Amino acid sequence: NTKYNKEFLLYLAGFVDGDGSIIAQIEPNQSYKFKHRLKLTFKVTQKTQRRWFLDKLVDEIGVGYVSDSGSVSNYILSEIKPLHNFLTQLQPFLKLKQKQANLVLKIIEQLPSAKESPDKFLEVCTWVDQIAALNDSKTRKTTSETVRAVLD
Amino acid sequence: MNTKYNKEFLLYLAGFVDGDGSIIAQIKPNQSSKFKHRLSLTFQVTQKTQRRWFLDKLVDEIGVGYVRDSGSVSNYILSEIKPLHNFLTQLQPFLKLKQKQANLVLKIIEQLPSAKESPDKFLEVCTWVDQIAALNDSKTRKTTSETVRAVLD
DNA sequence: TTAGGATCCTTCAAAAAAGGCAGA
DNA sequence: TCTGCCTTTTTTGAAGGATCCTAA
Ligand SMILES: [Ca+2]
Ligand SMILES: [Ca+2]
Ligand SMILES: [Ca+2]
Ligand SMILES: [Ca+2]
Repeated sequence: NTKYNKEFLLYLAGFVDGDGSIIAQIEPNQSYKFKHRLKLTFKVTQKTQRRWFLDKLVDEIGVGYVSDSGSVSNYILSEIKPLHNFLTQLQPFLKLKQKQANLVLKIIEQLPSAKESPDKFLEVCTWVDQIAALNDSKTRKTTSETVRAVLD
Repeated sequence: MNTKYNKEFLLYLAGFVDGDGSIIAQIKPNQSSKFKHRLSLTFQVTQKTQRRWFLDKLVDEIGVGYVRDSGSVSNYILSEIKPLHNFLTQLQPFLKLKQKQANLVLKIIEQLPSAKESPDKFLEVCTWVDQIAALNDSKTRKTTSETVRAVLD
């Protein structure tokens, strides 16, 4: 649990509200208890020419990594505990993505509980729906309703 | 007077501008201006129109400028020279990606009065416009300092 | 089984220009 | 002439997913 400087968080919140994404996904997979897994991602995208900015972000946040897809690169943070700490500190300063951040926090806090109960897993999937609705979602496939086929 | 902007607003806004903003300098052909071209300087923030309220708030906070809709997106735009200069002066220290463009815009604005008085000074200021376009992800630019250099006629 | 990572696609939502008009 | 508003176009640079892999 790093603590960040306020001036860094203020600037970063603005940058994330611009070029960032707070992403929650339900991924079908037969080896998981409820035939699906939850994936939570904080991402910041930038033309690879400016990957240096993302590399600096790695250093400054102190966790995560940068992946180059050719034309653009992405800073990525997915590991649950660091993501929780980071978003806890970022969230107060967000204006466009605040609600997404807080839903990701609520999801993370319920994960242990969602592992034990299909009712509970479903409910957490509905919060994933809400995050997608808050985002500019356009290619989504798997939703809580797909899962609700734990009806069975 | 020049509006004084608050620190936490400038810090957040600097991040947001490095994200979705644009600092733009243009040379616009126009036969009714002294050297057949007008310099135009713009600070712009783009956002999908469902989030226009965020751009509308910028008009309130910055206290000048306007919002325009186009297709599915809207833009906050500030091009009025004196307020733009005051705003970018205060924003520039917190910029990380667009700091150089901000500082070039400030330099150009400072030189406008004497740009309007010699071909060679006008040309030089135009090369500063070239430098901003280079720093930006320029892709549709037409009129450059070389276009101007047709003051040669 | 579970979590994190790898690799890629889909579709814009931005960016960064290009222009034009009409009053003072 | 000037300047400050207006209005469109072009081409991405982002966003926001999708899905396979494998060590733990
Ligand atoms: Ca954005
Ligand atoms: Ca939406
Ligand atoms: Ca950007
Ligand atoms: Ca460039």
